[PDB]
Amino acid sequence: PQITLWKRPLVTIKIGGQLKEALLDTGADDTVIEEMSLPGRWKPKMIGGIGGFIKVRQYDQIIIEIAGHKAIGTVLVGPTPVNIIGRNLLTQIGATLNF
Amino acid sequence: PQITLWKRPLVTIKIGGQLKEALLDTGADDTVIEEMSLPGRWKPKMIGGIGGFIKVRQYDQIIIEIAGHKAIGTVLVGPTPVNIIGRNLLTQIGATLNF
Ligand SMILES: CC(C)CN(C[C@@H](O)[C@H](Cc1ccccc1)NC(=O)O[C@H]1[C@H]2CO[C@H]3OC[C@@H]1[C@H]3C2)S(=O)(=O)c1ccc(B(O)O)cc1
Ligand SMILES: [Cl-]
Ligand SMILES: [Cl-]
Ligand SMILES: [Cl-]
Ligand SMILES: [Cl-]
Ligand code: NA
Repeated sequence: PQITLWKRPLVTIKIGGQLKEALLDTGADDTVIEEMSLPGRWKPKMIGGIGGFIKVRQYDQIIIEIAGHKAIGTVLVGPTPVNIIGRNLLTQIGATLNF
Repeated sequence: PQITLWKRPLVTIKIGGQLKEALLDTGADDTVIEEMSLPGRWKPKMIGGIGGFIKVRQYDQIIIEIAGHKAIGTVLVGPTPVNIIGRNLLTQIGATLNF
Protein backbone atom coordinates (compact mmCIF):
# COMPACT_ATOMS: atom_id res chain seq x y z
CA PRO A 1 0.00 0.00 0.00
CA GLN A 2 0.74 3.74 -0.21
CA ILE A 3 -0.19 5.29 3.13
CA THR A 4 -0.79 9.03 3.26
CA LEU A 5 -0.33 10.84 6.58
CA TRP A 6 -3.51 12.88 6.98
CA LYS A 7 -4.44 10.42 9.72
CA ARG A 8 -2.24 8.39 12.06
CA PRO A 9 -0.73 5.37 10.16
CA LEU A 10 -2.42 2.77 12.31
CA VAL A 11 -2.37 -0.88 11.26
CA THR A 12 -3.40 -4.17 12.75
CA ILE A 13 -0.62 -6.42 13.97
CA LYS A 14 -0.74 -9.97 15.20
CA ILE A 15 1.55 -11.11 17.98
CA GLY A 16 0.98 -14.12 20.30
CA GLY A 17 -2.19 -15.03 18.25
CA GLN A 18 -3.73 -11.66 19.31
CA LEU A 19 -4.66 -8.71 17.10
CA LYS A 20 -3.53 -5.26 18.28
CA GLU A 21 -3.46 -1.75 16.79
CA ALA A 22 -0.01 -0.18 16.24
CA LEU A 23 1.44 2.95 14.69
CA LEU A 24 3.92 2.71 11.74
CA ASP A 25 6.63 4.97 13.20
CA THR A 26 9.63 6.05 11.11
CA GLY A 27 10.83 8.07 14.13
CA ALA A 28 11.32 4.90 16.22
CA ASP A 29 14.49 2.82 15.85
CA ASP A 30 12.81 -0.11 17.69
CA THR A 31 9.33 -1.61 18.06
CA VAL A 32 7.71 -0.97 21.45
CA ILE A 33 4.50 -2.71 22.58
CA GLU A 34 2.30 -2.40 25.65
CA GLU A 35 2.52 -5.00 28.46
CA MET A 36 1.77 -8.50 27.17
CA SER A 37 3.10 -12.05 27.65
CA LEU A 38 5.78 -13.29 25.23
CA PRO A 39 7.74 -16.53 25.24
CA GLY A 40 11.39 -17.04 26.14
CA ARG A 41 14.00 -14.99 27.93
CA TRP A 42 14.23 -11.24 27.96
CA LYS A 43 17.09 -8.75 28.29
CA PRO A 44 16.91 -5.26 29.79
CA LYS A 45 16.82 -2.00 27.82
CA MET A 46 16.36 1.63 28.89
CA ILE A 47 14.87 3.71 26.05
CA GLY A 48 14.39 7.45 25.83
CA GLY A 49 11.56 9.31 24.27
CA ILE A 50 10.10 12.71 24.28
CA GLY A 51 9.42 12.86 28.03
CA GLY A 52 12.32 10.81 29.39
CA PHE A 53 13.29 7.17 29.82
CA ILE A 54 11.36 3.97 30.46
CA LYS A 55 12.55 0.43 31.21
CA VAL A 56 11.37 -2.23 28.77
CA ARG A 57 11.81 -5.98 28.32
CA GLN A 58 13.63 -6.96 25.11
CA TYR A 59 12.44 -10.18 23.47
CA ASP A 60 14.34 -11.31 20.37
CA GLN A 61 13.23 -13.40 17.34
CA ILE A 62 9.45 -12.88 17.99
CA ILE A 63 6.97 -13.74 15.19
CA ILE A 64 4.81 -10.73 14.39
CA GLU A 65 2.54 -9.91 11.42
CA ILE A 66 2.21 -6.24 10.47
CA ALA A 67 -0.63 -5.21 8.13
CA GLY A 68 -0.54 -8.78 6.82
CA HIS A 69 3.29 -8.89 6.30
CA LYS A 70 5.26 -11.52 8.30
CA ALA A 71 8.24 -10.35 10.35
CA ILE A 72 10.47 -12.04 12.92
CA GLY A 73 12.46 -9.77 15.20
CA THR A 74 12.95 -7.85 18.34
CA VAL A 75 10.02 -6.51 20.37
CA LEU A 76 10.42 -4.22 23.38
CA VAL A 77 7.59 -4.57 25.95
CA GLY A 78 6.80 -1.85 28.49
CA PRO A 79 4.79 1.21 29.51
CA THR A 80 4.58 2.88 26.10
CA PRO A 81 1.48 5.12 25.54
CA VAL A 82 0.97 3.53 22.09
CA ASN A 83 2.11 0.42 20.24
CA ILE A 84 4.82 1.53 17.81
CA ILE A 85 6.32 -0.36 14.88
CA GLY A 86 9.84 0.94 14.47
CA ARG A 87 12.44 0.70 11.77
CA ASN A 88 13.72 -2.69 12.87
CA LEU A 89 10.39 -4.18 11.58
CA LEU A 90 9.50 -1.53 8.97
CA THR A 91 12.61 -2.66 7.08
CA GLN A 92 11.41 -6.29 7.28
CA ILE A 93 8.10 -5.36 5.56
CA GLY A 94 9.97 -3.35 2.87
CA ALA A 95 8.65 0.10 3.96
CA THR A 96 10.08 3.35 2.50
CA LEU A 97 9.21 7.01 2.80
CA ASN A 98 8.50 8.72 -0.50
CA PHE A 99 7.94 12.33 -1.58
CA PRO B 1 13.08 10.83 -3.31
CA GLN B 2 12.68 7.32 -1.85
CA ILE B 3 14.12 7.09 1.66
CA THR B 4 14.89 3.61 2.99
CA LEU B 5 14.67 2.99 6.73
CA TRP B 6 17.96 1.17 7.42
CA LYS B 7 19.04 4.39 9.16
CA ARG B 8 17.13 7.24 10.84
CA PRO B 9 15.40 9.36 8.17
CA LEU B 10 17.18 12.66 8.94
CA VAL B 11 16.90 15.66 6.71
CA THR B 12 18.03 19.27 6.82
CA ILE B 13 15.29 21.85 7.49
CA LYS B 14 15.33 25.64 7.46
CA ILE B 15 13.21 27.23 10.20
CA GLY B 16 13.39 30.74 11.64
CA GLY B 17 16.43 31.50 9.37
CA GLN B 18 18.32 28.53 10.93
CA LEU B 19 19.43 25.16 9.50
CA LYS B 20 18.66 22.12 11.69
CA GLU B 21 18.67 18.35 11.30
CA ALA B 22 15.27 16.71 11.92
CA LEU B 23 13.73 13.25 11.78
CA LEU B 24 10.88 12.52 9.31
CA ASP B 25 8.53 11.00 11.90
CA THR B 26 5.27 9.29 10.87
CA GLY B 27 4.58 8.50 14.54
CA ALA B 28 4.38 12.24 15.46
CA ASP B 29 1.09 14.14 14.89
CA ASP B 30 2.89 17.49 15.05
CA THR B 31 6.33 18.93 14.46
CA VAL B 32 8.45 19.45 17.62
CA ILE B 33 11.69 21.47 17.51
CA GLU B 34 14.30 22.07 20.25
CA GLU B 35 14.39 25.44 22.00
CA MET B 36 14.69 28.38 19.54
CA SER B 37 12.99 31.72 19.10
CA LEU B 38 10.22 32.11 16.49
CA PRO B 39 8.23 35.24 15.69
CA GLY B 40 4.57 35.93 16.48
CA ARG B 41 2.08 34.71 19.08
CA TRP B 42 2.27 31.36 20.85
CA LYS B 43 0.35 29.45 23.49
CA PRO B 44 1.46 26.76 25.94
CA LYS B 45 0.77 23.05 25.34
CA MET B 46 1.64 19.77 27.05
CA ILE B 47 2.59 16.84 24.72
CA GLY B 48 3.13 13.25 25.78
CA GLY B 49 5.31 10.45 24.47
CA ILE B 50 7.50 7.64 25.84
CA GLY B 51 8.64 8.84 29.30
CA GLY B 52 5.74 11.28 29.84
CA PHE B 53 4.96 14.90 29.05
CA ILE B 54 6.89 18.03 28.18
CA LYS B 55 5.70 21.63 28.05
CA VAL B 56 6.08 23.33 24.66
CA ARG B 57 5.20 26.61 22.98
CA GLN B 58 2.77 26.29 20.08
CA TYR B 59 3.49 28.64 17.16
CA ASP B 60 1.00 28.63 14.29
CA GLN B 61 1.57 29.51 10.57
CA ILE B 62 5.36 28.91 10.57
CA ILE B 63 7.12 28.37 7.20
CA ILE B 64 9.66 25.52 7.13
CA GLU B 65 11.74 24.20 4.24
CA ILE B 66 12.06 20.38 4.57
CA ALA B 67 14.73 18.78 2.36
CA GLY B 68 14.15 21.63 -0.15
CA HIS B 69 10.24 21.58 0.03
CA LYS B 70 8.37 24.60 1.55
CA ALA B 71 5.44 24.05 3.89
CA ILE B 72 3.52 26.02 6.46
CA GLY B 73 1.98 24.87 9.72
CA THR B 74 2.14 24.63 13.49
CA VAL B 75 5.51 24.13 15.15
CA LEU B 76 5.84 23.13 18.81
CA VAL B 77 9.06 24.34 20.51
CA GLY B 78 10.42 22.87 23.68
CA PRO B 79 12.80 20.37 25.31
CA THR B 80 12.53 17.52 22.79
CA PRO B 81 15.64 15.33 22.59
CA VAL B 82 15.33 15.23 18.79
CA ASN B 83 13.89 17.62 16.20
CA ILE B 84 10.79 15.88 14.73
CA ILE B 85 8.94 16.66 11.51
CA GLY B 86 5.45 15.29 12.19
CA ARG B 87 2.48 14.51 10.01
CA ASN B 88 1.14 18.05 10.02
CA LEU B 89 4.11 19.02 7.77
CA LEU B 90 4.85 15.61 6.15
CA THR B 91 1.43 15.76 4.44
CA GLN B 92 2.29 19.16 2.91
CA ILE B 93 5.43 17.83 1.14
CA GLY B 94 3.44 14.84 -0.14
CA ALA B 95 5.20 12.23 1.99
CA THR B 96 3.85 8.67 1.99
CA LEU B 97 4.82 5.34 3.54
CA ASN B 98 5.03 2.60 0.92
CA PHE B 99 5.30 -1.19 1.19
C1 LIG C 1 5.95 7.64 20.67
C2 LIG C 1 5.07 8.17 19.58
C3 LIG C 1 3.64 7.79 19.72
C4 LIG C 1 5.06 9.70 19.56
N1 LIG C 1 6.45 10.25 19.43
C5 LIG C 1 7.03 10.22 18.06
C6 LIG C 1 8.05 9.09 17.93
O1 LIG C 1 8.45 8.88 16.59
C7 LIG C 1 9.33 9.36 18.83
C8 LIG C 1 10.29 10.48 18.27
C9 LIG C 1 11.49 10.61 19.20
C10 LIG C 1 12.72 10.03 18.88
C11 LIG C 1 13.77 10.06 19.76
C12 LIG C 1 13.60 10.68 20.96
C13 LIG C 1 12.43 11.31 21.32
C14 LIG C 1 11.34 11.27 20.42
N2 LIG C 1 10.07 8.08 18.92
C15 LIG C 1 10.47 7.57 20.07
O2 LIG C 1 10.22 7.91 21.20
O3 LIG C 1 11.39 6.57 19.86
C16 LIG C 1 12.17 6.13 20.94
C17 LIG C 1 12.00 4.62 21.24
C18 LIG C 1 12.01 3.76 19.95
O4 LIG C 1 13.32 3.31 19.61
C19 LIG C 1 14.37 4.28 19.76
O5 LIG C 1 14.24 5.25 18.64
C20 LIG C 1 14.10 6.49 19.27
C21 LIG C 1 13.65 6.29 20.70
C22 LIG C 1 14.25 5.00 21.11
C23 LIG C 1 13.27 4.37 22.03
S1 LIG C 1 6.74 11.59 20.31
O6 LIG C 1 8.00 12.10 19.85
O7 LIG C 1 6.61 11.14 21.65
C24 LIG C 1 5.57 12.77 20.02
C25 LIG C 1 4.49 12.87 20.84
C26 LIG C 1 3.52 13.83 20.74
C27 LIG C 1 3.50 14.65 19.64
B1 LIG C 1 2.30 15.60 19.42
O8 LIG C 1 1.17 15.63 20.30
O9 LIG C 1 2.33 16.39 18.21
C28 LIG C 1 4.57 14.55 18.72
C29 LIG C 1 5.61 13.65 18.97
CL1 LIG D 1 14.92 -6.94 14.87
CL1 LIG E 1 20.79 5.83 12.11
CL1 LIG F 1 -0.51 22.50 11.15
CL1 LIG G 1 -2.18 13.51 -0.65
NA1 NA H 1 2.01 32.56 14.26
